[PDB]
Amino acid sequence: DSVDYRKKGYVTPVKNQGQCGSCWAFSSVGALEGQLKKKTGKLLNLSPQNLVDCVSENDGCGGGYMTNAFQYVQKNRGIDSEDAYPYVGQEESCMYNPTGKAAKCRGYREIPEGNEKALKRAVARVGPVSVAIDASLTSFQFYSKGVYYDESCNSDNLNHAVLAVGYGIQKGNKHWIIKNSWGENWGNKGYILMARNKNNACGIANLASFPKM
Amino acid sequence: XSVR
Repeated sequence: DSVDYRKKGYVTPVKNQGQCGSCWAFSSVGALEGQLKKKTGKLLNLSPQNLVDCVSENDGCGGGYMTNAFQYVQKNRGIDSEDAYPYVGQEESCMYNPTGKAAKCRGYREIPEGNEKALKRAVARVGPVSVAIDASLTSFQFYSKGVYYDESCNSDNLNHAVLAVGYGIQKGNKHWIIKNSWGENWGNKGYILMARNKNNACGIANLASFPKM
Repeated sequence: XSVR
């Protein structure tokens, strides 16, 4: 009835984007990392910079789409390890190095728009899934515990990319387990529990995708 | 979605 990939080694430590709107990059690498574990039995930190500086279809620190990232990794025939291409919190010139290649991608799939059931199936059957949400509310930002729900959250304002690393229930409230990229300091050790099956709250199923490996 |  539930699943938490953190327990399974599919999830890396919580990262911090700093002063850069690279949430999409962190989300993409997170999905990629999960697939790396699943396919190879092990993972490592992949490099968000590689995406920031090389995904021309995206806007660097100005925002991007996870799908464009997955596409780049496939076309490029690889993505670098973090250690290989470290994160500096600003966009720089593309310095991808094949010597550093730590994962590959053979494409991607998008979850059917608005369908939480499909999202649950994807998390169960694939592993961690890249998602986008409205993270603009004061209440989201000061989150610390419980299952987050705020009706004013706007499902049509997907301003922040994150990663669904599981799903479950807590004190009768169904939820998604969500990995953020605002440091371990934010939320519950970098994570937030977000309401599930409550009319696609915060647009959680609006822009969901995963990489094929 | 501007996803940052």
